[PDB]
Amino acid sequence: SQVFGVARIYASFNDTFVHVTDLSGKETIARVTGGMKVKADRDESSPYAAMLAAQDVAAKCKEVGITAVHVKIRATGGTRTKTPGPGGQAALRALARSGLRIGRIEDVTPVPSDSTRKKGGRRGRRL
Amino acid sequence: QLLKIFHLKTGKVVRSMKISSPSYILDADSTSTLLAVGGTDGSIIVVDIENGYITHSFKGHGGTISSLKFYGQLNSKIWLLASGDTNGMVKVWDLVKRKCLHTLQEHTSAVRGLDIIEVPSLNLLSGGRDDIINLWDFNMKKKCKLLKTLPVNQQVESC
Amino acid sequence: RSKPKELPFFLQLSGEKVGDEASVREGIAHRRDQEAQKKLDAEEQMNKFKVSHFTKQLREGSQSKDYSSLLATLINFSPAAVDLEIRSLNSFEPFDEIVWFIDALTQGLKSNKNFELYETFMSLLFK
Amino acid sequence: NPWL
Amino acid sequence: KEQMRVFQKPPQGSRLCIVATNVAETSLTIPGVRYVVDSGRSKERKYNESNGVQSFEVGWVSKASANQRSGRAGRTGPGHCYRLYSSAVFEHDFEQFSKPEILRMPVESIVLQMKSMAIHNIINFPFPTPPDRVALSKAIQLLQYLGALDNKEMITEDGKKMSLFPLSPRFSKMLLVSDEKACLPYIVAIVSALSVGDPFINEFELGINKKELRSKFYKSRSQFSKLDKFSDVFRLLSVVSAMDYVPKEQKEIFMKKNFLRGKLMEEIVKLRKQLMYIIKSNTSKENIAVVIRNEDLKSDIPSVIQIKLLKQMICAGFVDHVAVRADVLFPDDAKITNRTSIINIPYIPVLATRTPNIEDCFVYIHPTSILNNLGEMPPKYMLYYSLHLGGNNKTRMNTLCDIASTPLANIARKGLLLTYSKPLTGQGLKTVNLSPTERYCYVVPRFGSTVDNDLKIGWDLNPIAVHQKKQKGQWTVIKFI
Amino acid sequence: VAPTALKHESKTVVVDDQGKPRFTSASKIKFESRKIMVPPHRMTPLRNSWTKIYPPLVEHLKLQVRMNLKTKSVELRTNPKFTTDPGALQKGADFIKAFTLGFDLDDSIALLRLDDLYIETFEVKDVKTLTGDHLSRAIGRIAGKDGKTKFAIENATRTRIVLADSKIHILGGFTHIRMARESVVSLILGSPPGKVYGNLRTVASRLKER
Repeated sequence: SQVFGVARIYASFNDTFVHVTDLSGKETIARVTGGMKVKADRDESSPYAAMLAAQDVAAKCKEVGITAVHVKIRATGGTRTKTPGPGGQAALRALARSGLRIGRIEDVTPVPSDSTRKKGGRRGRRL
Repeated sequence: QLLKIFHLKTGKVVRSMKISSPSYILDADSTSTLLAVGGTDGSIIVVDIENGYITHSFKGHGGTISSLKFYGQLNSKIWLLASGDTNGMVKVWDLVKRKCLHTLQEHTSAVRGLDIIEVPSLNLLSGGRDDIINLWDFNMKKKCKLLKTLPVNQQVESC
Repeated sequence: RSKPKELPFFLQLSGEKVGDEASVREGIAHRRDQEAQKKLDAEEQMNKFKVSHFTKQLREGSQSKDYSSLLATLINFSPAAVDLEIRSLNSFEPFDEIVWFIDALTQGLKSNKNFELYETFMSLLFK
Repeated sequence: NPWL
Repeated sequence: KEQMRVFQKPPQGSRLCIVATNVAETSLTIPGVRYVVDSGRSKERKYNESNGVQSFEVGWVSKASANQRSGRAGRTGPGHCYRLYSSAVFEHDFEQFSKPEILRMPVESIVLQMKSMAIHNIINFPFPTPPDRVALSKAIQLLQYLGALDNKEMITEDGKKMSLFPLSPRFSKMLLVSDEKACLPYIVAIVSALSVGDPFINEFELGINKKELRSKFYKSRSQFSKLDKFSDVFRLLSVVSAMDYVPKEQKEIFMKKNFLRGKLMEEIVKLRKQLMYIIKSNTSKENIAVVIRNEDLKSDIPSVIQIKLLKQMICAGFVDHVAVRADVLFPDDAKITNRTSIINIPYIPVLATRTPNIEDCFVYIHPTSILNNLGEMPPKYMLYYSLHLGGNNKTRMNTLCDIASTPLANIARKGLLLTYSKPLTGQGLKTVNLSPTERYCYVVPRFGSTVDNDLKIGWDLNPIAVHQKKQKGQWTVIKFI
Repeated sequence: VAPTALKHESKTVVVDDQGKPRFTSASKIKFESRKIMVPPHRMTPLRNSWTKIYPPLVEHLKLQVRMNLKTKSVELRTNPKFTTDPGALQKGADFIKAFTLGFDLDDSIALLRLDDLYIETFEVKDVKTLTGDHLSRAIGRIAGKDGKTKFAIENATRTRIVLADSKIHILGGFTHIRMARESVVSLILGSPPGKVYGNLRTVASRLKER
């Protein structure tokens, strides 16, 4: 009676992607981003944008028939920060508030055993 | 998940009630007084339109309700409700006795088309997305037999 | 003029102060409760306490067409007594008391005695 | 009974 | 559709047989009828003047009705009429002409449907068969006490529901207001007992006013006297409620033991089932789909709070029929002491015209009432069914229950029998005012005649906290605080 | 007297005059769990602070709490018969994590009280690849003498900072944490704290005006 999905959330510095899919992950059920629910580029990464996108995806999720999901949060990873930012947290909260049962939470950020050089250079970046 | 009854002549929302789960299937009897609600949780809610109260609450289906068919006539007591879910399961609920009278399973895909006609004994036409049509014959007693299965070559959205 | 001179665990904030400026920029943004409480305070008052000659003479004065006994009591009444009696005169048809009251005062003015009192009595009647 |  | 089949001609090889009510006699013409079978019995609305009960009873038709039945067989050719009664009963028991329904009605009912049609002029309305002008004027006044008509003679919300009930307005009143605290099973049982009649055989009828038998009568009455010391209405509730658990084999033994009437109680059982359906049809939302079950009729003993409320609903029907003890209104007008027996204690009706000698207005308790065997002083305010001149010594009282001061006021609040004084001022009597039209204050309610009105006999009830809102310049009461 | 005294659904139907059916009326927070593991170094704060941790969750949030010694983790379960808020379970999980990252309990309570408080996290190496003394000094810059610098940012920005070696975590509103990210990072790049202190004062005034 309980059908499970996978809510893949990607929280970047400049935007948050909320994606729900089948257990295999190949079928997309609904994809909504921070830019979807906002007017200004500066507010794409805002938690408020994430909450609206989460609410949007949740409505479609119920519409299709999926009632539970397994959340796989991740960040940019690679040569950049590994921890999901506030936006993914807000989206994760929104899904819980949406009423969809949350199956399992995991962090699947790309962690490189070895990585190429970063964009900043020797003197750094992120002034 | 809020059912709202709107009166055209009066032009206002006469009744508002809450349902258990989202319902994408709505059927109104030919006599224009009963409404059957098919939720994705397999529950069936029958509401009196003029009065606005729940008359029947049938909860037998496991899959999502995909088709609902009211059978009845003015000045008769053979009133019936036919419900088909997405599991190819069809049940003939009896309103007067408030019980499930028959259960059918031959359909494999979702049942989208239901229709009952009176045989001058009652005949049920069940059609689903499995591209077949099943003709059943039945009565108020424990008699429910399959007569014919027609391969219609087309996905049966309604029949 | 004489009347005497008179947090929740789930705290509810939103907007800029909680740092959700996107909600602010996107435009998303109790008197009856006092009125209900004022009703409660009145209700408390009646449970706090759990405990006319004028109108009688007025009927008799009309019956005998002699309000002299009535007029004597008006002068004796305290000003606080006076206003209540004038305001308590009934205001439903056929308006016997009001018609009776003016007759009593009309008799008083003929007496040419206590002129100031009878004049102010009607002002409260009209008021 | 209670009535009886 | 079924009366289309009867009018459809018969099949060949089949004789026609039609069977119907008086409608077939007169309402319609049946072609080809050569034989008519006359039972002579028809069900027509009947009003009982003595107890004021409106009912539908099967009884003999008038002689004119029987003749119209006989002429039925002779429309197409000479025919035969077979009457299931004899000439002697036709001569004696069959009235010459059927009475008009207007004469078979409560007068309060006629105005009720008349007013339910929103017709203003009742007194001067051209009836084909006018009731007495005096009879009408009382009827309007009675409904106003029942709250069916407002001060301006217009039907109220109670009134529209009141017209929908087919019963007399008095009984229909209690059934309407009784849908609170699950007190419906009890109230109808009173209505069933009152409507059908008294099932108690008294000592005087038993001729035992043998010494072992009178005690058993006393024990039986005492057994039905537990519900309330001061009420006779609930003793009727005891037998009817106790009746239902008496199984089929124990009816007669129960009845011989308790000195009750068998055929009467079985009728009451039937009226309760019928009465509930009328109430639950109008009150409930699925008016026609409701069905009565014996289980709903069955109920346990009332709680003390339920008993008090039941006293309120009974008084709601009989607000006008309420009596007061004379000493309370006129001390020393009638000498009274602890030595005087209860049956000799005077009482006064609220709407009794004040005679030069107040003794004439006095009414007294019936010996058969529970109030007789009581000993101590009786209560101040009584509710009664009616007054009976039976008993040459004094007029006697058909008591129901005892109502207190504030309950009587809240019941008469809906009716026009209760008037309110001006706001009370004094020790701890400040009038709270929220808006110019709104205020909360104490008022002493006056029940009955106005102080100016000396013709009728009103009295003042105990002061009570009350909320008032000003409407059309009138400080209408909303609810007691 | 005193000496001082004076002196069951119905299985039947009725047809209304129009012929329509009329039937009798019909007879008139799920369970979830969260698991958060506590590292060895935070448990001793967890143990001695537990007396002040379960009350808010069990009472205000109406959650069903437990800590498992065997796996060394905290357990929060939604009670279907008692729990009412759908978001309480995740909120409780959000709160206990904050303590798990190194946060004072009372600060962690803010996440239960409010809903727009989030955790920002990053490492020094993301900003700049500092090593050896360079890394060790850079940590000293952020804390400052006696930890004064960390308190300077926290008051101005209305956040809290834990300097878990090269790991930094920030709690506040989204606006608050982002500006804090700027200040701490500016220290990493080599800005002396005194200059940062001036900027911290500047942003502080803007916060008060709005």
